[PDB]
Amino acid sequence: AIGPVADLTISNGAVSPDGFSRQAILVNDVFPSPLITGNKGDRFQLNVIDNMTNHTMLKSTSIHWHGFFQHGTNWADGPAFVNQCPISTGHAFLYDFQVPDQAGTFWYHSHLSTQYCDGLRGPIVVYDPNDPHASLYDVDDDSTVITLADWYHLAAKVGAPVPTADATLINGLGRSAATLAADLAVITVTKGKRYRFRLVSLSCDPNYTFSIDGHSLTVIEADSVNLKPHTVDSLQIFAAQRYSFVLNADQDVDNYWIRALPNSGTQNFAGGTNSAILRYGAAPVEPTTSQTPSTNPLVESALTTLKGTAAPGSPTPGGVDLALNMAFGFAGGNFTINGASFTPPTVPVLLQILSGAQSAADLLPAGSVYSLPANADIEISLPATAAAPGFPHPFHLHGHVFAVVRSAGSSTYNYANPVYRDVVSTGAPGDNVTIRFRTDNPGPWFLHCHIDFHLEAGFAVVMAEDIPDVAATNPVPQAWSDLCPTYDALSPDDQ
Ligand SMILES: *[C@@H]1O[C@H](CO)[C@@H](O[C@@H]2O[C@H](CO)[C@@H](O)[C@H](O)[C@H]2NC(C)=O)[C@H](O)[C@H]1NC(C)=O
Ligand SMILES: *[C@@H]1O[C@H](CO)[C@@H](O[C@@H]2O[C@H](CO)[C@@H](O)[C@H](O)[C@H]2NC(C)=O)[C@H](O)[C@H]1NC(C)=O
Ligand SMILES: OC[C@H]1O[C@@H](O)[C@@H](O)[C@@H](O)[C@@H]1O
Ligand SMILES: [Cu+2]
Ligand SMILES: [Cu+2]
Ligand SMILES: [Cu+2]
Repeated sequence: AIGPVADLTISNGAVSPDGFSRQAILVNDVFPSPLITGNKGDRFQLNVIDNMTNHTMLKSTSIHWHGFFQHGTNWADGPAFVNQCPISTGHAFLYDFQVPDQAGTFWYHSHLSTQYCDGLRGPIVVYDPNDPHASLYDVDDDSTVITLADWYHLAAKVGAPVPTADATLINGLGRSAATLAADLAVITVTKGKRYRFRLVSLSCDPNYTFSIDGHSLTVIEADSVNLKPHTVDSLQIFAAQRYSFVLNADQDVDNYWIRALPNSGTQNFAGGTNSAILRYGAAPVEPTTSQTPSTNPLVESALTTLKGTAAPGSPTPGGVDLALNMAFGFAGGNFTINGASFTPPTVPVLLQILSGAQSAADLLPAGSVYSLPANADIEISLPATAAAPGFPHPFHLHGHVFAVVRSAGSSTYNYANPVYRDVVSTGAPGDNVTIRFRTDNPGPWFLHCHIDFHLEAGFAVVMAEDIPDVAATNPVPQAWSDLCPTYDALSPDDQ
């Protein structure tokens, strides 16, 4: 509804998405954060005005525009102390980037510590006027965006270091155990019409098993990548993933439960928990529909891209320029990858590079940075392990889409027409989720666990892609160059 040129004013205030009042983060004076829209190829100019006054939730901020490649604008990507120093309170900062060659469903969120769980997270849609799937539906608009989120009665820094959610919010509304009368979200449809629903996980932690009673879902886009249509009766969506699906409103006029079962916390629907309403003329009451067993669940390995794009490289293990293996571990309240835990360096990784760092051994933090050759194919395997609790861990690679040559719960490799996405579950112990991508994008890019409570615990690495070309490819605006001095002048209590 706003965008692609717009102000985003960040402030604190009370919210009660589940009928419980708590302090949170507001964006343009609303919770949940508003939807931003634009079209394929557009210039986005989003002026993030930081007016937050609460240090427990951090007065500083940084926004990541999730899914966008940010080619030439690595400075605008969002990660605190990788791509910028945070915006300090009482200051504004403009993210000015372009979206060539990308269309689909995205989201924005704070990429500073675990701040996005406190409410700074909203959907984004980039419309394609020549969408390959335009003819599959009649309605695609603001009312067809569906967001899922985890919600906590105690703030990120206040509750447990890995808290259990009190509520699942669908379009920013849901019920908790003790607010079973709280307003549910209503998604309205007219019989005979076909809907492009755009489902985005704003989750800080849980994955949801998503279904709609009595309806099938035709999946046509995954993480901003066009798919071949693939009809399922349920899907597991992980933190930060998006799916577009077509729903044909061809059932009896009625109310139907929209369901989102989290993999932890309250794992049922008693009293309308973890649920929203699909309303056809139907009575303005709750659904009384029954969940039938899922007989045709989404399987990631059975998805493919619309074009049938092959994976980069030659169809064999290690058949690439550089293959890397990320071994997960956990020691001392810290997650590790190849023995190293991520602690945000004081000089942002991009700034280190611009300032003359030439290699990964130069780059801080030590052991957390990987140099990547220019214009190459890369293969990364992320084998799951019990040695890193709270699996399955979804990983996200910034500045890039990747081929999922191997998925969780699959034994097979697919080099010929694998799905392409940007957030992938690494699965349960025994899996070896494996991805490949092209180094077509000079700059430092976070690769990390998108469960945010684990990202605090350092479950992250940085891909330092084409170091020699980072400065030339990524000219930075003077406002970017003023972020660090301004942030370093702040006292800890104002951070
Ligand atoms: C700033 O935000 C924090 C974190 O949300 C608020 O923390 C609350 O602290 C009170 C009083 O100590 C507790 O009873 C609440 O349970 C906390 N809320 C949450 C969500 O954890 C704090 O109130 C905020 N500061 C101001 C001035 O509003
Ligand atoms: C997960 O997959 C990776 C990549 O195939 C495996 O790493 C390779 O292991 C073989 C045999 O030990 C070696 O030839 C290579 O050096 C490894 N490739 C690297 C490091 O890039 C890894 O062992 C697999 N893990 C599990 C648990 O199956
Ligand atoms: O920090 C949480 C605190 O919040 C207060 O409002 C009360 O609910 C206390 O029981 C609790 O200790
Ligand atoms: Cu993200
Ligand atoms: Cu994790
Ligand atoms: Cu990230």
